[PDB]
Amino acid sequence: KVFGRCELAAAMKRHGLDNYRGYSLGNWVCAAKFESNFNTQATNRNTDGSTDYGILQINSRWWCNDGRTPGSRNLCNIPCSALLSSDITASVNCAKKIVSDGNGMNAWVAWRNRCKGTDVQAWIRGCRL
Ligand SMILES: [Cl-]
Ligand SMILES: [Cl-]
Ligand SMILES: [Cl-]
Ligand SMILES: [Cl-]
Ligand code: NA
Ligand code: NA
Ligand code: NA
Ligand code: NA
Ligand code: NA
Ligand code: NA
Ligand code: NA
Ligand code: NA
Repeated sequence: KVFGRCELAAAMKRHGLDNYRGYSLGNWVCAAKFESNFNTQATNRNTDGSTDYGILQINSRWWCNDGRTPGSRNLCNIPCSALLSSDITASVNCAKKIVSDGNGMNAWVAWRNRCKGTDVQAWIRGCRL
């Protein structure tokens, strides 16, 4: 599923991301835009053989099982395919674990390079939340 901006913002808010660990909703929407272009089915292979999955491009090296990332962990205890669902629950729940792990949203390289320090509220402007 490819979400619209406000549609995803609303879904993220319902799933508890608004100000989760101090990150306002615009941060999460901005991250999703640059990570996946709001597409729940997005996958991208990393140089190390791991793969990033879903709206927040969650990495198989640490967070989910895809059966083809040798020596990896599955810290969210989920198959990576669950991260591609039209239902974002699995992605949100796993993102909460990631963002709580010490480095905050710096886990998402696109967030660090493209969202951090920017007017992230613009991503939710005009949305009936
Ligand atoms: Cl915001
Ligand atoms: Cl990740
Ligand atoms: Cl694996
Ligand atoms: Cl933080
Ligand atoms: Na689609
Ligand atoms: Na914070
Ligand atoms: Na993609
Ligand atoms: Na894909
Ligand atoms: Na992989
Ligand atoms: Na997803
Ligand atoms: Na995801
Ligand atoms: Na795994």
